[PDB]
Amino acid sequence: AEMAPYMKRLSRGQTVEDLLEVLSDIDEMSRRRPEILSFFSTNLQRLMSSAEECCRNLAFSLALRSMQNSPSIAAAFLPTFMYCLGSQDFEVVQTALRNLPEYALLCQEHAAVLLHRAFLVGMYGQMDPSAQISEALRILH
Amino acid sequence: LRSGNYQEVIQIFIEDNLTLSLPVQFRQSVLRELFKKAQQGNEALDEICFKVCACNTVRDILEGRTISVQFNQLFLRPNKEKIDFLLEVCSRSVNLEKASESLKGNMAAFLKNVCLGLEDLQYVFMISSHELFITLLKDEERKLLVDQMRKRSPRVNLCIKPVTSFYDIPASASVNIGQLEHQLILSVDPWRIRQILIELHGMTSERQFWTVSNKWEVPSVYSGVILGIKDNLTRDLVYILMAKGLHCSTVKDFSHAKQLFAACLELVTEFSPKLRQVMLNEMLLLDIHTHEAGTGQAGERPPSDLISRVRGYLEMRLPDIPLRQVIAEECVAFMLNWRENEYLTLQVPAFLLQSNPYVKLGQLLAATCKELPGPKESRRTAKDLWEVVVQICSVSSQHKRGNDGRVSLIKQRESTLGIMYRSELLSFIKKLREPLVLTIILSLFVKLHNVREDIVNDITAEHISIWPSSIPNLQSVDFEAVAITVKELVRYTLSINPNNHSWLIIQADIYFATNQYSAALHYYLQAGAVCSDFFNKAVPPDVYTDQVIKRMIKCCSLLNCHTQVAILCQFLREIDYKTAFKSLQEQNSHDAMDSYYDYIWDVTILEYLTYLHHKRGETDKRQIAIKAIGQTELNASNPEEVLQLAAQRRKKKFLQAMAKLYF
Amino acid sequence: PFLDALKNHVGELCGETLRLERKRFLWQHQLLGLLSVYTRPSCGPEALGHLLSRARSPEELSLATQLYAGLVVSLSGLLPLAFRSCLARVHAGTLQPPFTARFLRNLALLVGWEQQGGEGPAALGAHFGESASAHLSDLAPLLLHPEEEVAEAAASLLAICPFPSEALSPSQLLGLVRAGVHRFFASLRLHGPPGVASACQLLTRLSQTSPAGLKAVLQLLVEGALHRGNTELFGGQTNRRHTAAVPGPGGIWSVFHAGVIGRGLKPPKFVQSRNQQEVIYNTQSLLSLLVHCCSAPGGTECGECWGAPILSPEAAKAVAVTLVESVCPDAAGAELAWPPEEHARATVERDLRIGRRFREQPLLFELLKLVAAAPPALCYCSVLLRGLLAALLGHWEASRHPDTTHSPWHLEASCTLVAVMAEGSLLPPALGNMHEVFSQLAPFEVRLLLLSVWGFLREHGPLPQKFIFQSERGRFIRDFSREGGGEGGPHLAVLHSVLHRNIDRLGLFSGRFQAP
Amino acid sequence: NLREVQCLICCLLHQMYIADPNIAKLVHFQGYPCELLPLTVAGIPSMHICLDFIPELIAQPELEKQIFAIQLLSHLCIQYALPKSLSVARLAVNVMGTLLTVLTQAKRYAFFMPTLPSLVSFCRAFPPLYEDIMSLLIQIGQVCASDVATQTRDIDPIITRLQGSMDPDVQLCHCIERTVIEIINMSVSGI
Repeated sequence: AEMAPYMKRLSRGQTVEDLLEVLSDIDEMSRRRPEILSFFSTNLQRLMSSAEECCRNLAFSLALRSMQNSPSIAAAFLPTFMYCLGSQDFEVVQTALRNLPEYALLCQEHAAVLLHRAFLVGMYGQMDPSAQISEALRILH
Repeated sequence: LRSGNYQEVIQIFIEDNLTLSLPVQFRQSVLRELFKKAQQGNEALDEICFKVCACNTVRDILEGRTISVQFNQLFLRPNKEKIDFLLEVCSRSVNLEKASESLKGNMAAFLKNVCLGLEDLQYVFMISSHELFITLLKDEERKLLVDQMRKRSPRVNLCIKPVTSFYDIPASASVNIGQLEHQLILSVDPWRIRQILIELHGMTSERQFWTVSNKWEVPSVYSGVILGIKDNLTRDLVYILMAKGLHCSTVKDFSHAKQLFAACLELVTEFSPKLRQVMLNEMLLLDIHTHEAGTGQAGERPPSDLISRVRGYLEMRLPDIPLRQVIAEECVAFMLNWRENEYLTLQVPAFLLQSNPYVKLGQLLAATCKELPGPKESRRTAKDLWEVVVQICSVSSQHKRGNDGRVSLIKQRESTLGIMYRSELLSFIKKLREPLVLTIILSLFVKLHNVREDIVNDITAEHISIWPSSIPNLQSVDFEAVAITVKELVRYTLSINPNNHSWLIIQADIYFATNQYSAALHYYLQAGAVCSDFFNKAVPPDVYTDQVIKRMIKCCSLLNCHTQVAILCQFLREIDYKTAFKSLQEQNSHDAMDSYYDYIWDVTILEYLTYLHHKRGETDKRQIAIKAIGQTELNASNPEEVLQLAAQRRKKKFLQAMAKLYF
Repeated sequence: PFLDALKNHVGELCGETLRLERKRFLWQHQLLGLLSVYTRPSCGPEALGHLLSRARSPEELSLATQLYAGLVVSLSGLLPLAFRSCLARVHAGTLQPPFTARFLRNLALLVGWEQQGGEGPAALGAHFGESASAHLSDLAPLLLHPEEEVAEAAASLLAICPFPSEALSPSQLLGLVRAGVHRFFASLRLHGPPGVASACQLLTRLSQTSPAGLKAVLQLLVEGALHRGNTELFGGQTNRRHTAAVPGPGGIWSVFHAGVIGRGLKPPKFVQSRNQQEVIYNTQSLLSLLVHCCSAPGGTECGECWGAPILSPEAAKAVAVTLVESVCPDAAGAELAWPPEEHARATVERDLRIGRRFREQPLLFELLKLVAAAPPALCYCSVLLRGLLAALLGHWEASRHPDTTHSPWHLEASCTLVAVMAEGSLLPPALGNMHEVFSQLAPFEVRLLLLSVWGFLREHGPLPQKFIFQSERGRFIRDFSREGGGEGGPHLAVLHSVLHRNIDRLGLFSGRFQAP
Repeated sequence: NLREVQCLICCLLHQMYIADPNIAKLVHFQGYPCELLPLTVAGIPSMHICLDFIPELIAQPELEKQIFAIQLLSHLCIQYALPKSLSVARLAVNVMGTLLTVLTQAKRYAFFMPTLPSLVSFCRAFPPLYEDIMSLLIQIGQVCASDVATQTRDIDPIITRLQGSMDPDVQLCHCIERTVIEIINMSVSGI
């Protein structure tokens, strides 16, 4: 009941103003009592592929913190992370590689396909992801 | 052929099919003369032309040579007589009692691929009912062919009516309540809904049946006025029908929403005229959205009576009705969308023009729209549009009494010295579809992004630059807000016409300014592929300007692709040899070296390549450069036409290769 | 509690929904409906996706449609989110390939069911076409899938899926062109002429887009056909054993040899083997696809039929340009006006290269006939015709045989070449009917005839102009009355001297060369 | 029975190599088929002194000698993990990068096709080379990708970002992606 109006705002959101303001509110009230992010999974999936850079960064950070609370849900955000890694917006892929090693540790069962797609996106598409994937490799052992 | 008895020629060709007597090249020559003298003026020859073409192709398929392109041309539009004559000729052509097995195999394969060539099913039917087709193929392959032909467009049957797990004669009050509720939720037909409501109020005593589906939503002012009817049946009926109509308009079911709002119209007539005017505003919403969605961009015009009723709605002015602003949104959007440049200054009086900021912004935008076809300045309209848009992007408090950051324009969403908030500005420009006003707003926001936000050197491209240069109170406008709104406006304007080269150039420049070189190169290549037909013709110099090509060179250089830099800097009006030599001197290229040496046509750059490969130890790339120089196509002293045509061939192939890699 | 326990049990709930029991399926269907109405995110796109990823029969598609119809009265934006979830599951490591092949098949059946009828599809405001067209860039790479069933389902879907009314972005337009040509060639290799209907439909559907798409389709289609990996369809192209066998000639005496010239024997040489039925019918399939692509819009259904639809003179120009690009990329003789005869002795390397290209791949000749039936087009192939003619001139200069049937291919190439240039309204009908004597002449005699052809093209060039666009039945026509030469005076004189020499054998065919 | 002959021959070769290292240097300059490279390295201890001339063998103008040196060094680094082996491995990575700068396309295929499993061996032997190895891969990947865009292809691998006798370039791209797969699955299961 305490989370219904915020998520009603998140679901019925059109402008960048409303989404950014609700994301700021939920980040502020998720700094303490961080177990409330389990309800914000599907909407965080949908907003993680949004084109605006600030709201996308907030959604990515919230998703990583939601992994940090309970890593058993990392198998559920995999299709969205794979879509962000292989989309045609050229900013979702860079924000995906910026958050690539943390999610690579936090998944640990499907890291092979993730890093495989990272190599093909950075290989066929002209960009350099080598540092991030190699750092994920060194801290993955 | 000398006389004109062409049918006699047709039976000669059938006899030649039976006997294989006449030379094949003679038959092709006769086909040539028949086609040509059909093109000389007689329209009665096309029948004979098809007949002789069928005879020639059946001769070719008996003797196992190719199928002519004329035969494929005459079955672009098949017909009953054509396939009937083809089957008749194929039946007369082969004598089954004395034919070799190769001949039967050839005829069966020809019939099979003619069946595959057909698209409409009854032609496949009567070509599969001929005795020749049944005799020449054993039945399993015939059934296989028929099966794969009916698989193309299956007559699938799907049921649309929803699940009703209902048992007859419930004999219970609460169960029957549930049945009529589930039927009420599912029903879309308003007369059926009326039946459910009257029976439901008849059997129950004093239960209000609007709080029975929480997904139904009514606007706040309309919910305030709609709960004022005294009778319970009318409250429940008008509430749930108008909620269902609004939801059907939301989910793009326009005809059902039209019927629902029509039932609402015929029943609200008794109670009040205020609710009547409200729901005629709803009718205007439905008609505007139906015209803008059904006809779309392919619609011819508005039907000129909807124009009258929106024209009226902008001048109703009855102060006792609730008015949602989205009606005026669609009114101004429709008024600007279909290019009516007459409701700007002669009509639409100031007598509450300034109350609705939407009307004022649309008026100012249409005022700037009419200015452009004047080779003349008259730029009061562009001036005030510039002022209202720099004021909408301005923060109110100078030293930020509330919170010290200016970035709060995207956070606080208050404190704007404008007639409207920026989010409603994006909502307004996202409802415009006309290209001229959209590119006006795009040039405006490009110019507002190009005012040296702190320091910026790379100016984004702009199709027209007529706006005032000096900005008063530059500290007022929040510039990260300008970047956010120009990214919104560009990515939206790509969703109005993706094949517009100027918008693609603008997107590429914005990606280049934000140090996204790969995306900038992608959109530059994309603009080149829009303006020239995937580089089949030369790209005009008004798209790939020297600035554009220089930006592409910079993008290739910062991605460590240096042979591409050399090739791409051959493109300029004056060849930039300095950046070519500096790029080719480096040793960390992430693009190919030798296989890009085919797209070079300047002897000077190949000279430098040979010198670099001789100094640095490349004994094999040097030979590639020598082979490139030694071509008799890239000599310096050729005629100018040969050199420029080789240059444009290499330009086409290189730009296609870049469109192969990116894009 | 019941609703949010089924929130995470919806997978098994829908999995046992598809069984179609006696009365259980209605109960679990309403259970799914109330679930997806209740739950705050939605849980309707996932239910629709699961009903679409596992439907293998028409009635369970029907249950999917009842689910969407029961859900559309309350929720909104269901099908786009469902397709996002499905395609994201496809492109990730999950949704194992039978499931995605089945899902693409069900989507193809649904979007085909929309574009029919009107009693049923118009009742449910589903808009499968627009939702499927929104994800077209996400859907094109599935034509490149390693599993054949996934690629076939994607081909059927892209063949039936409508394009956006927004038109199509050039990047995803080009990507669709690549997917279409590769799927056409791969399905041509694997299945054959039965099984390319989806790829041909997709290519001919996005060929009728903006003309840049048409040039892209034609170019990639007929340069992929001449690639090494696809030209086979259309015509074609130690020490221990050393020391075990070194007895006798060695010993305390030197070995017999002095070395090895290269690496030894040059292989055992490969013998190519084909069957002509597959060759001719893959050629038939490709030329059918091209003649669909190069045709005009049409769609009038006027008259009593029996007629020839026009082939566009612009599409055939694109085919001609990319054919010239594929065969000879050089630009030495790129002018469309023929040079003098002695100039043929200069660029003999290029002439031999075009001769080799026409000899290796027969499809080139076939493509010329495609260029033939659009009379402004073969004028752009003047370089190709000139080079092949010069190669034939060289062969008939070097020929010493008494009769021309001793060299089959060169005789066939000469007769086919002059027949194609007679198709393209380059030569007069009087002079273009000479090839039927080529089978029974001497090599110098056919050489003199081809020099007469070369001289006529000197005097009356193969320019893109000098065709009049006659508009009542709009086509380009070259009428050989008004150039001032008409039938070539000296040329027909030389040809008639050729007939007048071999009266002994060219008796019956003398009636073809009579004056008009 | 094959293994008995193999180990007896390994014993004789170890005796002959410790008799005089010049024969070992001459033989490794001459070369033998790569399928013997495990057996010769695992079974002959004396191949440790083979790490003395890998800088000299990799500096020869002949190219197939450089592939043999790279492969032999990789198997040695699998066997003997020493600072000397890591230093010569870094030298090998630098040599491969330099030859990536200087190679014609056909010679680039002929050089980089048989090497790339050696990069898996190098990455398996030594963690501190990972990113360096990774850098080389991404570079070779995109340069091969650029070559794919140079001419038309029968498979079009650029749009295949989802998963016989072919074009050499698409074979090289496939080899690059498979050696990346092998590196990643080595890293995942490498504890």
